[PDB]
Amino acid sequence: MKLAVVTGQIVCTVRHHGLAHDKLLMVEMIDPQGNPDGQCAVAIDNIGAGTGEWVLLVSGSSARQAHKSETSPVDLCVIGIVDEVVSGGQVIFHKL
Amino acid sequence: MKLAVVTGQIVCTVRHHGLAHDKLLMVEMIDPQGNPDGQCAVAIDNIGAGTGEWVLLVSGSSARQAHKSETSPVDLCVIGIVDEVVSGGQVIFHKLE
Amino acid sequence: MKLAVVTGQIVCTVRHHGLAHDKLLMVEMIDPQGNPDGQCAVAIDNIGAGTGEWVLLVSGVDLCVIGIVDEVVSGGQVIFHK
Amino acid sequence: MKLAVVTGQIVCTVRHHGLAHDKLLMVEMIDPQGNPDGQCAVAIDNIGAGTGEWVLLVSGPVDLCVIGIVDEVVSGGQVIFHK
Amino acid sequence: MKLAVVTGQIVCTVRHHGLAHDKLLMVEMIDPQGNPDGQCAVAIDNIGAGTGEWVLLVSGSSARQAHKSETSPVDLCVIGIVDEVVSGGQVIFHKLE
Amino acid sequence: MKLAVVTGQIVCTVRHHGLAHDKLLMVEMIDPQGNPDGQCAVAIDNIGAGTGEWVLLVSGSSARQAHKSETSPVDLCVIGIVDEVVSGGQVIFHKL
Ligand SMILES: [Cl-]
Repeated sequence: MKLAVVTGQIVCTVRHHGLAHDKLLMVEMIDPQGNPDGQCAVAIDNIGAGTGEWVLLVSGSSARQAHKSETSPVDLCVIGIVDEVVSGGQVIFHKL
Repeated sequence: MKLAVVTGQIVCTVRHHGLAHDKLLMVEMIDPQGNPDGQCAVAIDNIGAGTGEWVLLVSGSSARQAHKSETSPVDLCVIGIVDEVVSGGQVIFHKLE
Repeated sequence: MKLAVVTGQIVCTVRHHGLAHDKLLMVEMIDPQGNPDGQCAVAIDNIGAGTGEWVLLVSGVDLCVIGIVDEVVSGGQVIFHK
Repeated sequence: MKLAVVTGQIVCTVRHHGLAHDKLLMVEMIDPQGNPDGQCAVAIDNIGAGTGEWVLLVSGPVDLCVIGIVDEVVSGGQVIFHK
Repeated sequence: MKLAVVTGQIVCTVRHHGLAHDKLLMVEMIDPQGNPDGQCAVAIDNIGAGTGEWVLLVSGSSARQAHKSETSPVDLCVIGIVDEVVSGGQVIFHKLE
Repeated sequence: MKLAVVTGQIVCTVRHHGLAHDKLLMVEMIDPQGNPDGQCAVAIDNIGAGTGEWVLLVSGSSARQAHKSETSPVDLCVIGIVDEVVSGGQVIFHKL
């Protein structure tokens, strides 16, 4: 499980039917401190995260489960939006 | 998933039955700034992507599910053709140039 | 498995229902000598570890707390105690 | 999946009976530009590829398995391999 | 599998139920020449290894199977205590040395 | 799947009961191509390979299957002994 920032959005009209009508968001991995890994990816989204918001990503077979079921053709899925990250009385990230 | 550009194709007349008669695309990955990275591979495709087009790729067991089932001998599968990619408040790719 | 110190907490009220009734921790890994080793990470936590506590982590999403560490002894010497 | 050239054969008469009726190949991976890329490997083969032939390899009974023999490869407009 | 030296131990009174009451050893891996390499870890143990002793370690899903089943939350498990290691026609470790 | 050379033997009297009475061999992975390298490991063996002989190793869940079943507590198993390796028709390794 990893933290990531939603950097944007991808649009595929012709797509695999098992993606339903869920958003495909451009996500860029970060350290929990907030350090871009350069690592880019596209994550399916059914929670409803917007760009700039920090998200919690699950990959692999859990990414399938998290999206819907084992049938899902996904290897990367957003399972949470971050409200804040604290570090002993200090809020290093907060959602606005 | 990952973004790649269909750079070409592979033709295997003699092939594993679980590949069906689906297409075998040469794909090169794409980076945040919208550019072809170093990384390359071959991905199966029944959606019908063509060379030059950008595609969304799934890998590992998910690719097997995507293509057919765990019977499928694939580690990479195309799950969509990309119409446009908007990142950082800027359109970094669009079909219609 | 790996040792780590809980450096903080990640809050997610809006969350996947499968992840429900779990805590999300910010953790920093501990090197062979009992020192925090820079590389920070995110771990799932259903035991209930607070910041400052040491935790045992299994790698298999990925990081999960599988215990809170009362003490650690190395080559004869205690390198950590609650 | 990955492209590779069959560089040779590994012979094992004494073998696990589950592995029976398969061929063991020595393969070298092929980079984006159609050149052998140094990193050699071992692949299982139940199709039947000889040395010199190019093969398609899936990564996933152990790791590398030949899932086809390559008749030709075209990249950015240009044919980089033909049988 | 891998050879390691039990260098110490970890005590977790509050712990996941699927760890049972098994021991939690600090293990450092060993290299071909018979020496403690850099790599270290914590491994579960119901065989009963003691500090100083060399042990055979299994990792990943195999470790879960080794310890109990896929219910076990472990990525490392001891599967034996090493009496001796003979390599290159030379005894490179023995209990009684 | 990887090539390896059996460099020696390990002896564990007190051992996991799911190892039966099978040999535990010191194995050193073979570089590309012809000689060994740093990578060391211990592989379970039920084929019966001796020291110096080149072996075919399977790891992970297949290593479990190859040894006996999913029950097996092994992450590395020898599934073949090499008779020979031929490059471009040039026997680079042959068994004595
Ligand atoms: Cl392997």
